[PDB]
Amino acid sequence: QARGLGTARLQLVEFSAFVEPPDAVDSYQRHLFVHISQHPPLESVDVRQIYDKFPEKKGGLRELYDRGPPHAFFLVKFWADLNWSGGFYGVSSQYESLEHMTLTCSSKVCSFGKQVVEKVETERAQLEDGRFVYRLLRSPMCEYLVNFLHKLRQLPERYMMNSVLENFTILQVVTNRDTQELLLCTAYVFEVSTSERGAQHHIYRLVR
Ligand SMILES: *C(=O)CCCCCCCCCCCCC
Repeated sequence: QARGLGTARLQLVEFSAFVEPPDAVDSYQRHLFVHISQHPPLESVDVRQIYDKFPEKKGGLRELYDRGPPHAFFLVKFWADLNWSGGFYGVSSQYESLEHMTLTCSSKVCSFGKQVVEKVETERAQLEDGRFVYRLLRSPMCEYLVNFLHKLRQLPERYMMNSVLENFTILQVVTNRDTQELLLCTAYVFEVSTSERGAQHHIYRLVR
C-alpha cells in the first residue's frame, strides 16, 4: 500500500540531521549527515529479522509490532555523510496530518540491541494550508551522538566505520499523546557513504 514514509494519519515531510560550522554566522552552510525530503509501492522487509537489533521487552520492536497498526512500521537504511570543531549539531523533523493531534515523539539510540539514549518530545498541531503541521525543528543533538560522530569520523577505514555502524541503530516512535495509539514507527540502520556521494537513504515497509 504505502509509497512513502507515512500513513493516511501522519506523513513525514522532512527529516535531517546536520551540523553548521562555527563560521555559519558569517557565510551560512550546513552539512547534512542524513536527510529525507518528501515534497510505486515501497519495498518490504520482514520485521522478525531486525528484532535483535532493537531493545527487548517494553518499547521493543516485537511488542510495538504486536500492538499495531502494522502499516505504520518502516525501516530506513541511511548512508551517512561523515565528510564535513565545535559547531551546532541538530535534528529537524516535520510531519503532516489531516487531523489535529498532540504528538509524542520518542527516539531511541540502541547499541548492540540495548537502549543507550532516549529523547521524548511532544508537539501540538499547528493549523496551516488545509492541513495540520508538526514542527520539531533544530533539536540540539545529544552529546552522546555528537561524540560518537566525532570518533566515528576518525576511524582510518570505511569498512571499520561500517563494522562499528553495524551495531548502532535508532528507533523513532510517534504516538497520539492523548489516545496513545501509535502513528508511525521508524527503524533506522546506518552505513557510511563515500566522500563524493552525499547522504542517501532507502525506505522499506516492515511486514510480518
Ligand atoms: C540524542 O539527541 C538522542 C536521540 C537523537 C535522535 C536523532 C538521530 C538523528 C540521526 C543522527 C545522525 C546519525 C548519523 C550516523
